[PDB]
Amino acid sequence: REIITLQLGQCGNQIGFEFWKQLCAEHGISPEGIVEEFATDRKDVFFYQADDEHYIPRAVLLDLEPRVIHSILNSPYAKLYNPENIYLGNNWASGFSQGEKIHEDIFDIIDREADGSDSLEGFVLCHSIAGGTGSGLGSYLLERLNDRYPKKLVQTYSVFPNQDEDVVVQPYNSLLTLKRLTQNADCVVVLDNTALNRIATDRLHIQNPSFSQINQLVSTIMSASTTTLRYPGYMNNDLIGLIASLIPTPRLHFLMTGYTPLTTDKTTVLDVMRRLLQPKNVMVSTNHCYIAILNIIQGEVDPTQVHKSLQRIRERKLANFIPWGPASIQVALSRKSPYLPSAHRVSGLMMANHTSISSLFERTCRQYDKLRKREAFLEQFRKEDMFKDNFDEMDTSREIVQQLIDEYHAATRPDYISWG
Amino acid sequence: YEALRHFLLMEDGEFAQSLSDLLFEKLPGELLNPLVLNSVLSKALQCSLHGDTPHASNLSLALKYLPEVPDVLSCLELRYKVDWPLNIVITEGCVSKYSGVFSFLLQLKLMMWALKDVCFHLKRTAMAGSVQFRQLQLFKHEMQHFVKVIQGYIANQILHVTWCEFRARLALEEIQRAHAEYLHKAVFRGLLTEKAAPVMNVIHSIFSLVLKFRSQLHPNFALMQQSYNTFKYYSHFLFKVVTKLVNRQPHLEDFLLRINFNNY
Repeated sequence: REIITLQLGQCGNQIGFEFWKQLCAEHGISPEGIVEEFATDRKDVFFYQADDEHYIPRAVLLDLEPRVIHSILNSPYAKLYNPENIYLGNNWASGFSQGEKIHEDIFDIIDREADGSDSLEGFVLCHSIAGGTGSGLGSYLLERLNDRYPKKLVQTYSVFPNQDEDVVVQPYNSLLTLKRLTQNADCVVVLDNTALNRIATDRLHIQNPSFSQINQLVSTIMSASTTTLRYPGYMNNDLIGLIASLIPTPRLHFLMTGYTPLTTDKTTVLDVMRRLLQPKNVMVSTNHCYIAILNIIQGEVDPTQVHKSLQRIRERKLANFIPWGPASIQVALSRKSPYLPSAHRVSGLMMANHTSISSLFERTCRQYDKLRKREAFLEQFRKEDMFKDNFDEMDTSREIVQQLIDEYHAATRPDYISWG
Repeated sequence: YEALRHFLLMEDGEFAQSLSDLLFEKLPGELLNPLVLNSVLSKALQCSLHGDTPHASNLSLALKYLPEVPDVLSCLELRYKVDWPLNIVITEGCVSKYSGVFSFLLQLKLMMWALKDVCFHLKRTAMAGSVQFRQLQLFKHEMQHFVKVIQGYIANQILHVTWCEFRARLALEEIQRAHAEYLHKAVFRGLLTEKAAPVMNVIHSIFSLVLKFRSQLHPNFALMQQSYNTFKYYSHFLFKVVTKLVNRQPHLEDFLLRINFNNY
């Protein structure tokens, strides 16, 4: 149904602005809010239908100590949204405490938007893990949202902070945030900073301006993830029906994404399926094996070729995953959007549950434990101090993420009747 | 054709996804007056921004039989009518088979409704972790994959490959013959044919068992484990019965794709 977006963190507000700009360009919308002259397709999930058919984006921007919001302010696209949903230290506990005291008015804004919406389906989160101000306050808001609304869905888009080092206290912050994400979120879309950075340095020749490109990448991914809802077909035109297949168990809810063209500015679907199963098209980094794989295709498709392609790729066994049970690949189809020039119009997406990200989490589990053992890297922050004088919440999150890694490695085994 | 298709093979999304969910709250003593069943389709059309057509007129939702109201059987027709000079091309015999396959697809939507129900009933019980919780949710994910593979078989055959043809098959008698051939292939790929009737016999068992799993709501965990084992046995037997009919079908081959991709 109707989904409200929340955006917080500097990179999160960047990709939210880019996402809304991308959808305004994608649909028949002017940057004033007015419907375009040449506008069939649904805008009834993320866009409020206002008085002059003004598709006002259903978005709530949360920030504290604004810097980039001023750059949002002086824009022609500052008249598309902001019906006054904008509300004005780099520690987790700092942002937690600051969000604690102003929980009421921002929750009042959320309830205001819930009253403004006729229906409700979910709150999708734009998040940056260990982004400083975004950390802690984002976990706090996630806990509040799970508390107040036990009937709605929570989706999280976030990047995982790895740049091969910087901040000595960020693994603690990301560990607490991951503990909150495991318990207080329903489904998590995971992203890696170094992987997207490497792809940006790969297909292009940039080294510094990675933000401006990665915004485009995440915007394309997120819009692709929502295209079958935005452009109505009839397979999984609800969020919940899509998410139900992707989550095999409530302990594994992290989703790996790709994108079939690394650059798209006339191959068949058979080729790009083979491309997508190659890991260079995969944008998120014993044997690691998928549990369940889904793919979504949008382009110029012949309907017989997808069947024979599934036959041939099934027989070729390019799906290097061994499950513990009956779970298999799932196909889906979406519409190519108008008004956008696309060479090689076939474009696909993948949503798969893969165990390999455990190793990435294990990297942080190694790092944090190392800095815990030497104990010269907690640095004695005061917000961390009165929030927890004994710092046993870090031990609690360490316990949870250990259980999580064990659940991962039990899922790697060909039986999940045994647990980890 | 591409108008009637949206209603009778459900190519209009969040019309089916709004019709079915509302219909299944009732199931009865209700759904007998033509004031709620005639308005729930009008409620389903506005959630998809489709309508204001001469195809929206002559949409008649009706039951062929009154309910005697687990029961996994129901009847429901959706009928569309045309006037004299187009009555000769689109008849009352073709639309009867259209209403036949529409009930089948709606009953398929009942599956993804019931498993969604149990997902929500588990969501309200989802705090503290225990073994019964994880071993219980695997039943839901397990059946969800199976309904997704039978739904994907339908989603490819009656919905993609038979729709590529009948877009240049028309290029006066020839139109009637092309229309009848398109519909005949639709009922052919639906496995409602008497050659593929033993496969359809297996379908009712799965349908009844997941409706049973909906009825059960840890008060009686072992009952649910027993039903799960019978479900797994029936799915195991389906793999043999579809394999046997390869010796004695190009449309069934895709079925062998979906039920057989990795783990015998």
